[PDB]
Parts: sequence; structure tokens; C-alpha cells
Amino acid sequence: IRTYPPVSFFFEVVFQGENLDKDVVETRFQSVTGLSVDMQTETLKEGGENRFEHILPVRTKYDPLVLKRGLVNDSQMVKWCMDAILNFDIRPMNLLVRLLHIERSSSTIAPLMTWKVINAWPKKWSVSEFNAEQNSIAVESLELNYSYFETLK
Amino acid sequence: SSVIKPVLKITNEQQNNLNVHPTGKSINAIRAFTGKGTLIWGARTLAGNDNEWRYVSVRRFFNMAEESIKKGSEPFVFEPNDANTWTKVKAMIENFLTLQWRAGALAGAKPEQAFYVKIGLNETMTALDILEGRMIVEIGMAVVRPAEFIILKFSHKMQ
Amino acid sequence: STYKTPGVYIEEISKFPPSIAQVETAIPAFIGYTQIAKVGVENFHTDADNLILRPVRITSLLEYEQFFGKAINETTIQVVIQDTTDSRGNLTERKASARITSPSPHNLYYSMQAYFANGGGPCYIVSVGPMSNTGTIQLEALQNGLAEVAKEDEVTLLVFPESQSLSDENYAALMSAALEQCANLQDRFTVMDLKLPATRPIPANAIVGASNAFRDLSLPQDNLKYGACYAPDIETIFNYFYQEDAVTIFRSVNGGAEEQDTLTMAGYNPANGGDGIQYALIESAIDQLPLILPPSPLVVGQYARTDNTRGVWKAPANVALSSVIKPVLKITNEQQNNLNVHPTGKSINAIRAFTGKGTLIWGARTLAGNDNEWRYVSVRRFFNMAEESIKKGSEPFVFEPNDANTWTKVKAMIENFLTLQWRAGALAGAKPEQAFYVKIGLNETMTALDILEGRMIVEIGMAVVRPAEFIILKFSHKMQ
Amino acid sequence: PESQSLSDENYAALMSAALEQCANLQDRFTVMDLKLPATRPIPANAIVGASNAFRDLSLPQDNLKYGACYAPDIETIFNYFYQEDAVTIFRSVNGGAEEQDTLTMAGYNPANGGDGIQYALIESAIDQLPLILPPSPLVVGQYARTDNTRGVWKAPANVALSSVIKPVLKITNEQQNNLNVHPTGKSINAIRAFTGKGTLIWGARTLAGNDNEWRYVSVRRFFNMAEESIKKGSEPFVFEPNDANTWTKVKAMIENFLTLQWRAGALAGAKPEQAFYVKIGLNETMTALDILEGRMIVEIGMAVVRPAEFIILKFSHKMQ
Amino acid sequence: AEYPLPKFHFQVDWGGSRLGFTEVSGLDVETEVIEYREGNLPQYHKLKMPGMQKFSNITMKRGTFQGDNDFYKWWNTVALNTIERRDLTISLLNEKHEPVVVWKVNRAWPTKVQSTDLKGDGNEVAIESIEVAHEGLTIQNG
Amino acid sequence: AEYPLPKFHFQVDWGGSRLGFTEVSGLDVETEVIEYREGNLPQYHKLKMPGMQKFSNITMKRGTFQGDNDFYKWWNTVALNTIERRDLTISLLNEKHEPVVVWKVNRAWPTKVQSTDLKGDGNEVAIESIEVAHEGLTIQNG
Repeated sequence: IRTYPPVSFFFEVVFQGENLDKDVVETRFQSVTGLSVDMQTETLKEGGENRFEHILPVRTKYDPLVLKRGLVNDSQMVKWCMDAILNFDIRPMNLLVRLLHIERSSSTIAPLMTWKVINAWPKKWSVSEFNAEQNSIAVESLELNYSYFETLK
Repeated sequence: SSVIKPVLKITNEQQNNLNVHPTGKSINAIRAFTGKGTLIWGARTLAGNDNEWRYVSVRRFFNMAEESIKKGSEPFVFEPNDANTWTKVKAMIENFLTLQWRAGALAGAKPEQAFYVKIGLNETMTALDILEGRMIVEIGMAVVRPAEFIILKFSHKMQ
Repeated sequence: STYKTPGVYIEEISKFPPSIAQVETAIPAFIGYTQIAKVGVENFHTDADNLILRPVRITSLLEYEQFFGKAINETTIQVVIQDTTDSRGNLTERKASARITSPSPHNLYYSMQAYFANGGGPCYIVSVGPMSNTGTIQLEALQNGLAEVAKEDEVTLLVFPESQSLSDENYAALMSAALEQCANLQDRFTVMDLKLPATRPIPANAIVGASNAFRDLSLPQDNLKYGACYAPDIETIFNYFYQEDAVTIFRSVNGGAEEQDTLTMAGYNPANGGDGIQYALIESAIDQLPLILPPSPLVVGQYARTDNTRGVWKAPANVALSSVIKPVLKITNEQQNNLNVHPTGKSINAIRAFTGKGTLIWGARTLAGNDNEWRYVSVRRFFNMAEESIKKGSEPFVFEPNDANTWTKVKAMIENFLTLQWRAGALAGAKPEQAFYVKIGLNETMTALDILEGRMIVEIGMAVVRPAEFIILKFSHKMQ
Repeated sequence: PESQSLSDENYAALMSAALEQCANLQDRFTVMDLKLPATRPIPANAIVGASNAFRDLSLPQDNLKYGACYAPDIETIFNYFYQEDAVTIFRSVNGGAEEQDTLTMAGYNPANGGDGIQYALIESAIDQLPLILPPSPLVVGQYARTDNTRGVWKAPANVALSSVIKPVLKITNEQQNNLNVHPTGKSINAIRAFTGKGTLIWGARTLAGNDNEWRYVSVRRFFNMAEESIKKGSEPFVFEPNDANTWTKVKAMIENFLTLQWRAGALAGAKPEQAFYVKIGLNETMTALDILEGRMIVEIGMAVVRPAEFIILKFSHKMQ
Repeated sequence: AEYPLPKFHFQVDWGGSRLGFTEVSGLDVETEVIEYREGNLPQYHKLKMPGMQKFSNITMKRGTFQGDNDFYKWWNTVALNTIERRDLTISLLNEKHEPVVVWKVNRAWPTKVQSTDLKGDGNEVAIESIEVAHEGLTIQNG
Repeated sequence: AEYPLPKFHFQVDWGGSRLGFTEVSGLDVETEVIEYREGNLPQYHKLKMPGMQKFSNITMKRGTFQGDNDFYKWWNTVALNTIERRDLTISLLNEKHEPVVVWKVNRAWPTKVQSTDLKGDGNEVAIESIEVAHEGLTIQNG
């Protein structure tokens, strides 16, 4: 029975794709978010029943996936994205998102939780503001569409 | 799991003499219930008339607690037989029992209501005992016990 | 078993929790019959005559058990099973209860258990003979024990837990001898219990007849400042010792008359082929009996606690008792009116229950309740403490030359002790000169006749304070 | 370390000579191992027969306070030395009987035209052999560690062993009952595995286990240390004039040493005067006869403490 | 009696090789206060009621000897969110070298280890220090 | 033994010409604490668990000699975001002039250089100082 909850800052992302799963710089990210699902419904009122109304299920919606890094000047991933965006040529991929921990029985790094993200393709790309008077890092941000995600049980 | 069926069907009138018997030699039953499957029914030991050791869970809990206390206390063997070692072992035992109270295994609203631990000269030990190499600790623990029978009563409400 | 391998061994033993204390002033002596009484290689009870009588110093219940054993079996326990049945004989409900018809008079073990539960310290045990199933208690054995206890100097309190089974004349004789040696030694105090009618249930207003019977005992008039009496008996939480095959079983059905069965508990034990369900029921019934004790050992334990917490110059009253369920009799204000103040001066202190508080000791007056100096227990206990400590301090000056220098030395010692006592708050006054005085000198306290023959005479005076007992109130309406 | 291959009579003779010179020099201690049956696999309850055989060795009765015995042998992680062409190869198929091949490892070495795949397999197999040693050198290493970490006056027990896989025999409580306490006093200490802890030394008693003064190893080791250091400190006073001034000097030296030892926590007592005493003087410790012929006599007493071995527990139910 | 006790004779059991320390602090227990008032109270100040509890950290100092590196080892036992936890017992002794007041600390683990400062003209020893977090503490007097 | 060590005999290796310094500080290791509680815990105080690590900067002082300008050179090695990084080793010695406690510092680089103050009546020497950033530190005793 659990006594202590897990920690959020040890994680990884894997691209199961063209040949990006073996490229080391393609797994290192500063931030990952957007993993949430929502059910959308409608409301129906029945005459004579004044104590409650009926909520009926309609459809399912998912959030976009957002990744943030320091700027990498030569990236195969960015070539894939810009091929989709400039030449209207898209080729969706599959992804894995992992939450990691230390297991020992000496010790080893092992996955703790894994999600499969199915049919991802580019949505948005951006780079942060250049300012002559601030100490900052050039940070690039990518946003992706996908169909759904599942737990690797 | 992975069970088709019991070979014999046991009814309530038959389990009446299996759960309670003048000898105390209780027998637990495996029974099928409709819409549920095959369940274990009865949690009593072969000492079913004993006011302290009727139930399986109480003895299993006592065994777990005793072995863990034993493991925790073992590092203190071959130590000088003095007040400092007594203090050390007492603190270890109270910390373990506090962790067990916190988990919900012991009864009481506060730790002081759940257990007590005692050691001392002319309290648990004697003078001569000190001269040989023996330590005596007295521990008490409070537990809870399950309910087996539920009785329903019906009547006609006046309109 | 005997341990041989150097590891941790685990055993399941059922018993009560231990309790010890550090006590400096309240050292009592208990006189009674014991089970074993074997010390070293000498059996004190080896012979039926020529018993060895000597006190032994004990600091805990474990040490008591080491030398004297525990107890004997009761032989008078009965259990009644009540069955509620149908018109056809079908059982609907079954219950059980236990009762004792005539307890044994030998009770030192339970008394020591109650004593240590209430904060007692080191004590002296004197055995007067072995416990026996006939229950015979003799005046001569108890008086021999009292005569033997005269040789130990630390003893401060005298207790006879078995006195209530003694007849009135023998009771009066024993207590008169105890008061006489308290007066002769000048450093002891006696605690007594009141004898109640031995009936069950106890009738209404039994306390009045019991008080009247007590008032008529022939006791020496000028020694009554050396003792106190408490009432009534107390129901506590401890268990009886019994032998399984000696318990008698009765049955009753639908409220009818009881019928004696042909079996004992040994016939229901499943190890012998009995019905174990009713056996478990009977055992649970027996465990619920309350145990009835006289109040005196709890009073002594509470004396020890009160001296440790407040001071000996305070009254040992308005204090709660431990491990107590209930008094056997209920005493009201209109009844205590004749127990606290009476033309004879033979005051009796009461144990009373107060709502939300429990069972308290109410009253702190001695058997000389009309004496303008020695009414209160705390004043005499303080005087005894001060006198014995002065005695101990002065003893090193015996066999010294009888001259002015020794007089000066002893005077300085006494003034220093009384100054330390004034500082603690025990004596009245804003300055030492208002609290006490000490004097010695030729033609002041001594005539030369006493000087030449080897005597010294010192005169000491001390100022103390006394408690208030009644608090009154006036309620009125205020003009708006 | 090689004593276990020696016959029982010669083993007894060797150990008796060792104990005799320990008693003569007054500053040494002997560590022994128990001889086990040389069978593979070792049968059940071999430890009982081995103990019985040990009890029957003829050893000098009054020197048994100068040694200790440990059991059993230990499997460790080190490798054997071997020559490649001396290793014999066997084969078995589908669980059948073994058959001896005509080649050695030298015939599988690819440098000689052999099959290198099976050669690599054979080498990996050989590297996995555990090595079996008697316990005594590990006990001596652990003595050194315990004196560095706790102090010599502590028991050298309840300590884990390093680079050890496993004891060869499993000893239970019912068997150690007759190993720790026995009418002869010839105690045997045990090496036992405890779950989650590893392999520990259990028992700290000497071969004089019934002696009210010299049961425990730590007491004798402490006495030996103190006596040799006092000896070293006193040696510079030899050949001095036999007079009161030298007696005073040596007494002061001894009291200063014992005071430093009391301060460290090795001696019992709240004050130095409760821990030790030292005395020398004419018609107190010396008669004039010893003085004139060149002898000095000093009487020294020391107070120590002793360990507890058994811890007991009482479990009960509390009224709700 | 009528005389108090001193603070110069104690002992700490923490799972190390040495029981001696130079300084011991941070023994404290605290509780929160909640305030409340209704509109028509003839009283204009707020009412108080007990809340949650709070315990402080423990700080201990010691001199540096040769061959002793226990503080760093215990600190370095840390893993991502796991660490070895210990039971810490601090006692107060009398003149017969026996305990008098005991502080019992559950599930202690170190959070900070501070090494010494070096000064050439310094006529002082090398002092290291540690700070310990722990769930709850208890006090036993007598 | 029973005697502690002093702090007036040490040595620093930093990649310069002189190993002598007047002051050495900032040797410290720290870890964060995370608190947590669920609703039905019979305990009203929060639970603690280890978090991330944190190291402090290093400050060192020295007197000013003629012909020695190493601090400014190392500081001025800086480029837009690049700089020369060094391994810094600090030791503690005994009476035979050998080491006893070692601090090992990875990837040090300077962040601040402070020059002296000038006073006409001042009967004191000229003291310069530096502050050093570094990823991680280690402690070796024995």
C-alpha cells in the first residue's frame, strides 16, 4: 500500500517514426504538457420530473500536445515539421511518453508510466522573443495534434 | 479465479454445524452465490471457542507484528546490559507500533489508547536477571474484531 | 523455559501492567498471612510451630511474588445461566452471570496489588503464618507480628488488611495495642477501617448502626490522636483465583426458580468432552466479578502520592482513587453530619463519589476530633516527620563532653534544619524569627543536676497553619 | 589455515601446544575451526557429529580460556588457479549418463584447431566456481575492524562478513542450543545467515564457557591489551635502585594509564576511585625479602562490564 | 528537591559510530490557531480554536576527527525520492550516568550538511554541522 | 584518538601559480523537501520526501603580490557564453604535510572578482577576492 507519491521532473519522450527513435537530441525536452481528455454532453429536461435533468453523452475531445526545448539549429524533427507546413505534405507518427524512476533489486533506471500517442502531426511552431537587454535562452516550442492516447498496460 | 465449480453444494442448515460446534474445530466453506461466483465463506480457526484467538486475521496480524519487532530488535544483541540499551529498544518498539497505528491496524483515537511498552528494573526485570544477560519487555496492543450476523426487521407503516 | 542461544525469544503472557514509585516519607508495614514466605535457604513456614517472624523489605510486586507467592483458590463461585425459550421449548436467548457467596478472609495479595496500583513505594512485609482453606484468623499471631515490627526504625504506617474478619473484642484489643506502641515510639500512625454488617445485599442505613457499634469499642482515650478511620469498602477491577472443577453451575428458564446442575466447569471444558460454547460463556461470566477490598491500602498509596506532589503539611483529602469501580454504600450529607463531628470525638472519614469526578476521599480528621491542637491528620504527620529528622540529625552528638560547645553545635544544627523547612513553605511567618525558636542553656533549660548526670534539654517551638473546611455563599438580586 | 586436513590426534597435539605457549607468554589468543566430514554433498545433521568429535579431543583443561572455536566453512567469490590442459570434459545428452570425452580444454582452444564456441562456454563455466575456506581469517579481519570502530571491550559479534556467498551448512536454534551451552564448557560459535542482513557471527564465548570470570572473548582480550601496555610502560624502570622513589614513579605511571582507560569508557564506575586500585609498599605488598633480592610487587584491581544475550517479550491484549 | 538541572551532560543515538556532539537544538512543538466571530456577539474580539501541528528541523554540531565520514555517507544515501530513514533518540543524564529526559524522533533524514571554514591564523578546530528533517517528536520526563 | 583537528593548515589546487590562500568558504550540500498529506490520515502534520539538490558558490581570498594577475586573466577568459572551466581540489593536511580531507569540485568558473580598498592611514595589506560557480562537489575523508 502506497505511502509516498511519485515525482514529476524525471521523464522522457520517444518518436516511433522515420528514424528518430535513435537520435539522442530528439528525446531531451525542457517541458511536456497537454495530456488530458474531456467528455462533451447535452442536457435534456423531462416533464413532470422536477428534481433533476438528464445528462446525455455526445463526443470525446483531446488537448494538443506541447513540447519546449532550447533551440537546436539542425534537427531532423524540425525538417519533418517544416515539410508538413511548407509543402502541405503530412505523414502522421506514433509517440511514447514515459515517466521514469529508479528501481533496485543493483539499481537501474526504468519506466514507471507509459502512454501511447497515436497519429500525431504538426500544428504549431514558435521561437521566443529576441531582446537586447535580457539574459535569456532561445527557446523553441512545438504543438501537435493527435487522435488519442492510451496507457501501455 | 479459474474455477468452474465446487464438487458439493453446502446449504445454511449444514453450515450451522460447520461454523459452530462444541469441539471448537471450525471448518470454513467454499460456496457459490448467484451472479457472484464461488466465494470463501467463514474466517474462523480450529480454536473457534477461544475468546481471543477465534479469527484468522487477528492471529495473522499478531504474527506479522511479532516477527517485525523481532527483526527490529535483533541488532541489539551483545550490547551492554544497561539503561541506555533499554531506552534504545523501547524507542524502536514505540516507533514501529506508532507507524502501525497510523495505518489503521490498531484501535483508538490516539497512540496512547492503542498500545503500551514497558521495561525497567523492578518493573519488568529483577536484579539477578541483570547479572545473567536477559532483558524483559512488556507490550500490550488493542485490536478490533469483525461482525458476522445482520438482522432485518419489517413492519407495516400506517398510511 | 531456559534460554541458551543468544537471540530474541517471544512469549505470550496475560497479566496486568506494572507500576513503581520513589517514596521518601510513607513507609508502611503490612501484617497478615502469606502463601510461601521463603527467603534464601530458610523456609519460614517449615515447621507448624516455631514460626520465624521477621520483616522483609519489598520495593515492587515482582519482589513480593519472588518471596511470598500469590494467592489461593476461592471454592465459593457460582454461575447462573438464564434461558429464554418458546412455548415449544425452542431457545430464543441465553445469558450468564457469576456470583461469590462467601469470600476467603486471606487477601494480602490483592491488597498489595491495589497498593502498588495507587502509587505506593517501599514497604515491609511480616508473615504470621500460612494461608489455609479453613480461614482461621487468630489474635495471637497478629499481636506477635505487631510485637516484631517494633524493631524496624523506618516504619511509619501500620496496616492490618485482615482485621475486619476479627470479632469486636479482639478487634478492640488489637487496635489498642497498636495505638499503645505508636504512643510509645512517638513516630507512627495507624489507619483503620470500619466493620460493616456481613449481609448481601447490605440494608439501608447500615452505616449508622456500624458507626454506633464502632463508638462503643473500648479504646485508650489519650492515644486517639495517633490514628484515623475510613469507610466504606470498595469494589475494584481485579480477578479472583479459582480452580475450574470447584465452580458450581445453576440454570433458570423463563424467569423460574434456579436448579443446580450435575456438572462443574470441568464438565463443559471441550478437552473432557463438554460443550465449549457454554464453556466460553461461563468463562466470560466469571471474568466480570468485581473484587471488594477494605479502603486502607489505597489510603496509604494516596498518602505517598500526596507527600510527593503537594507536601506533607497539606491535607491528604480531595484526591481521586485509582482502579476503583464503586463504593459499596452511598453516604449523604445528612449522614456525614454525624460522622465528621460527634460528642465522643471519634471522627470517621468518608469515601464518596462525585459526578464527573469519580471517587474521592472526603474528610481529614483524626480520632481526636475535638482536640484544639491535634484534630487534623496533616499537622500530626508533619510533627512526626520533623521530630524524626531532628532525632536523626542529633544522634551523632551522643557520648560527647557535656559542655557549652556541644550545646552550641546541636542548637546550630536544629536552627539550620528548621530554616530549611521554613523556606519550603511548611511553617507560617514572613521571617524565620516568626516561625520557630530553639533554646538551651544552664538555668534556662537545664539545671546542673541534669548536666552532671549526662542529660541535655532543648526547648523548641514551631508555628503551623490549619485548613478551612466550609465555604459559604450568599446569592441576591441586583437593582437594575 | 591448513589445520583441517590434519588427523584428529595431530590436530589435538598442535592445538595443545598452541594453548600451552599462549598460557606461558600471557599475551596471545588462539582461533580455531571445526573439522567437518569430508563428503559431498554433506549429510543432514553433520554438525552434531562434528561437535561430538570435537568434544572428545584431549586438550589441557586450565588453558581453555586462551582460545575460541568457530563453525562452519564459507563459500566465497574468488577464483581457482588451473592449467588449461589439466581440465577434464564430460558430455551428457537428454539427461542420460555422463561420458568422458577424449579432449581437454587444450583441445577446444581455437589456437590449436579446436571449437572456440564451446571453448568460450567452458571458460565461462569454470569462472563460476565458488571457493570454500575455513572461517578463521575472516574472524581475524573482523576483530581488527571491531577494535577500530567500537573498542576492544565490546563483543566481536553481530557483525557481517564481506565477500561471502554462503555458509555450507544451515544451523537452527535447536542445534545451537547444544553448541553455546554444554556440560564440558567447550563452546562453539556459529556463522549464520539472517534474512535481509546477510551472514553474521553469532556467539562470543570462549572454550571455558562455564567460568564465572573468563566466559567472554572481549573480557580476556581487554585484559591482555591492558596487561601488555602496562608491561611496556613499566619496562623503563628495570635496573633502578629498589627504593620508595621508584615505587612512587611506577605507581604514578600505572594510575595515569588506568585513568586514561577509564575516561574512554572501558572501565565501569562514575569516578576513577570506583573503577580500579593500585597498591605497592613495604609489608603491604612486599616483604623485605623480595626487596633485597631485587623484586617489586604491585597489586592492581579493575572493574569491567559484561554483555546481555537474551531479550524476552510478553505480548498481551489491552482492555478497550 | 529545590535545585534545577544543567545542560552540559547528554547523549545522542543516531546510528553512527560516535555518540558525542557539541551542540543540540531545534526541539520544539507548535500548534496553529483559528479565529472566529459571529455578528451579534456581545464580545468584540475573536474566539480561538486549535488547528494543525508543526515541528521544526534538528541541528547538530561536532568536531572533525580523522577517519570519520558518516555525515556525508548518510546524506549521500539519497536516491530520486528515497533515502535511508532512522529513529533518533536524545537523552539527558544525571551523575550516575543514567538518563533523565528523553526526546524521541521518528523517521529522521538529513537535509543539509555544512563543512568547515579555513583560516590561517585560526586557533580553532574544524566544525561540521548537519540539519535533519523529521515527521514527529515526543518528550518523556521520568 | 580523542583529539580533533584544526583549520589552519590547508592547500588549494586551482590551476594557478600559487597554492596559498587566506580564506576558504562555501563548502555546503543541500537537498529540497516535499510535503504531502491525504484527507483521512490520523496524523494532522504533513509527510516529507526528498527532492532536488542545490550547491552554493565558492569564495576565496588572497593577498596581492607584484607580478601576479591570474584572477583577472581567468575571469577575462569569458566569451559570449563560453569560458575555460577547471577542476578545483581543496585539501586538509596533517603534521607530515600530507592530506586528510579532500573536497573535489567539478567544472568551476569564476563569476565575480573584487579588488582592494585604499586608505591612507591603513596599516593593512591589499586583499583581492573571487567567487566561483560550480556544478557539483564531493567530500573524501580517509
